[PDB]
Amino acid sequence: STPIQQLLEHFLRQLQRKDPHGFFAFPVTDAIAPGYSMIIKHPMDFGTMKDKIVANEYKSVTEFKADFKLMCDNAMTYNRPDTVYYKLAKKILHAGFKMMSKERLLALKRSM
Amino acid sequence: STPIQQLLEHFLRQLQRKDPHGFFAFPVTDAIAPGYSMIIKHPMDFGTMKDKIVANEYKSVTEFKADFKLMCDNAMTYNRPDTVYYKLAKKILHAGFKMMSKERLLALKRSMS
Ligand SMILES: CCOC(=O)Nc1cc(-c2ccc(C)c(NS(C)(=O)=O)c2)nn2c(C)nnc12
Repeated sequence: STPIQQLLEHFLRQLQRKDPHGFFAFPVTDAIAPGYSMIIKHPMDFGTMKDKIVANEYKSVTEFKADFKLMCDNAMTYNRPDTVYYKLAKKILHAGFKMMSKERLLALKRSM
Repeated sequence: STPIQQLLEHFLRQLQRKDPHGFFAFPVTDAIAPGYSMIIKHPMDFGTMKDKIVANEYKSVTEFKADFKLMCDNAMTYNRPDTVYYKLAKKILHAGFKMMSKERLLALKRSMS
């Protein structure tokens, strides 16, 4: 790996740790979630994010964060507020954005 | 746990792969190298650097690079130029400052958005 791949893999691992049951690990299928592919036109999941890291497709932590935000947003859009998926998405969106906050990235940038 | 620790571990693994015989793995003893402590007053080795990462004692990649350079510099100071230890220290020093150069660090710094 390159260093940037290492940093992204670290963040991804930290995020995945917040999803022990692997809800966000792979794309949501219509067989599990009726209408999903019509409601969510921009699907995303941690597997796809890993693959983009491996294929070296991310230029920046901002790009990585945007895919994470999309993933959580999709879950909060498709699922009703009282569901496990909505509540978990909400919790991890906020936690992940704190973990990768502008301030934390600035201190990391300083430490080089 | 933590981004800096992961990055330093990455650099450290890549450097240690260039020392297959493990000459730099642990502190050099006077038993191994006579008179070593009489000459080298600020010893360093990969083991100590690893412990420092794990204990999160490195606050910058600069602190890290300086320890690495000290390690190599010690080997070139104690051993003569036609020895395996001097030659390897020179080789790995060059390798490390290529890997952890300002150019390469700027590219990473930029990737932190
Ligand atoms: C006049 C003879 O001079 C020397 O023997 N010099 C040096 C010797 C070795 C060395 C040998 C054997 C072994 C097994 C190891 N590995 S270790 C320290 O973990 O036990 C290291 N490292 N070294 C380093 C660095 N810098 N100088 C030397």
